[PDB]
Amino acid sequence: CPLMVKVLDAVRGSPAINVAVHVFRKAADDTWEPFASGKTSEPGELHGLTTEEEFVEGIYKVEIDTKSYWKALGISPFHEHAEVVFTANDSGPRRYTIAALLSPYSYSTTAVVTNP
Amino acid sequence: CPLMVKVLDAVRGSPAINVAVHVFRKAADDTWEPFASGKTSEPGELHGLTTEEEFVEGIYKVEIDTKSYWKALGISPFHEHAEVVFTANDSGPRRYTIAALLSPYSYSTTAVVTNP
Amino acid sequence: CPLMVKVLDAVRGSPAINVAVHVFRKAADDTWEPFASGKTSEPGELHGLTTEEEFVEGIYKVEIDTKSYWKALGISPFHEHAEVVFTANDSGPRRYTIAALLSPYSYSTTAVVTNP
Amino acid sequence: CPLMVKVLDAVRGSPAINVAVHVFRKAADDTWEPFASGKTSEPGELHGLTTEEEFVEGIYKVEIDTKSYWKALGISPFHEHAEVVFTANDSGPRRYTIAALLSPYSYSTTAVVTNP
Repeated sequence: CPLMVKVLDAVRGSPAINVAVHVFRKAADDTWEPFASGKTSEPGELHGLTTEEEFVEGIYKVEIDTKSYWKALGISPFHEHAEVVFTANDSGPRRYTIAALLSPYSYSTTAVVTNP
Repeated sequence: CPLMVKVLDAVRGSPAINVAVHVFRKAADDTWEPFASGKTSEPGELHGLTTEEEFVEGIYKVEIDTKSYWKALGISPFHEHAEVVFTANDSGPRRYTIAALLSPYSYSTTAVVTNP
Repeated sequence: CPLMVKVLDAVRGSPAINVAVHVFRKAADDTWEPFASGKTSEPGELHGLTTEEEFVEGIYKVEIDTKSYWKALGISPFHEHAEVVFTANDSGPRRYTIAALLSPYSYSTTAVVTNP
Repeated sequence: CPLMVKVLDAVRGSPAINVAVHVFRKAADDTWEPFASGKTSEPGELHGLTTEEEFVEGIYKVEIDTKSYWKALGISPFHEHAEVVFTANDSGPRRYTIAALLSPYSYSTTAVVTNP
């Protein structure tokens, strides 16, 4: 799986379940084109977004719908989403894990990048 | 000054100096309009972005040019920039500090929202 | 595995390998007694520290030897270690993941706690 | 003032007020001696812990009483306290700010070390 997203809730100390994730790829005309999307599972993970064939070099944006997650738990959070923007595969295929650690008024995001 | 940006470098343990920051506001046509911008100071802060009169309710995006910062230090970074997206909400008086803590392959952002 | 430790390097965007970890349990005389220890593997994880039988209720300290890790990579970091202190199992057996995200001058640590 | 402590609340997006902080210094006998302590102010800061004369090289531990803070807000926390352990090193003039960003099941700490 060349691209995986993992989301944790720092308030509950638990995986963040049912978080919507939207992935875009910058097109030739400099617009963000839809690339893939899904929702995190019970372990807070989203697998199967793409394939090694489809995940070509480019600039990608992973949008994590944090505001919807918190609202559904009764919290009015600060951020609309978390938006992770990066160049991928520009030195050959890599495996990317995009992790996010959520609080109502703060988040961190980390990339773990390995060579298959 | 209702909006301040603070940036810290987690590798050197220092304010992040000369970091470009761009602020956008979503217009009624649903595109991002340039709103304010600048470069952080020696203390890692950017003051004077806006005024109370101009900083009306709306959806804002703060774009911190992290990649250029790391490149200047010779450290290979992951992200193109850090992006902070939020709604400003009048609810009594408020001051917003958007803080960012930078590492090459990870960042955290926190909103500190206070009443003077 | 009732207790797992996971360590990531925020500078390289990689698991932190060969990080020493020492776990203590507060004894009746209020001293920290050695409980378990090990080193992280290639995926940045340390499994097999304890068993459900041995991991009784108590106050535990997980010491992560961050300074030794960074020094071996040519970085003189700020902290001696990271020290994670918590009560465990006080409402029945749980599974605990203690994660740490390392930079030379800053770290975060998160607990993910699940009910078997 | 060569040592300051700053604490932020990532759930409320605010300084963390009335947080107890204890500072210890390792003695020649290798035990932790009380050094300074206090409670954070409205701005989430604790100033006046020590002086240049007293803050000599050595190993220090800053203990932030996070559990009591969360309990006061009615939020179940994971950690007993946050612990920051470091060596102070004369290497030209220096000021140390120990920052902590708190969530119930996660915290980050950063050292910001500057020359006035």
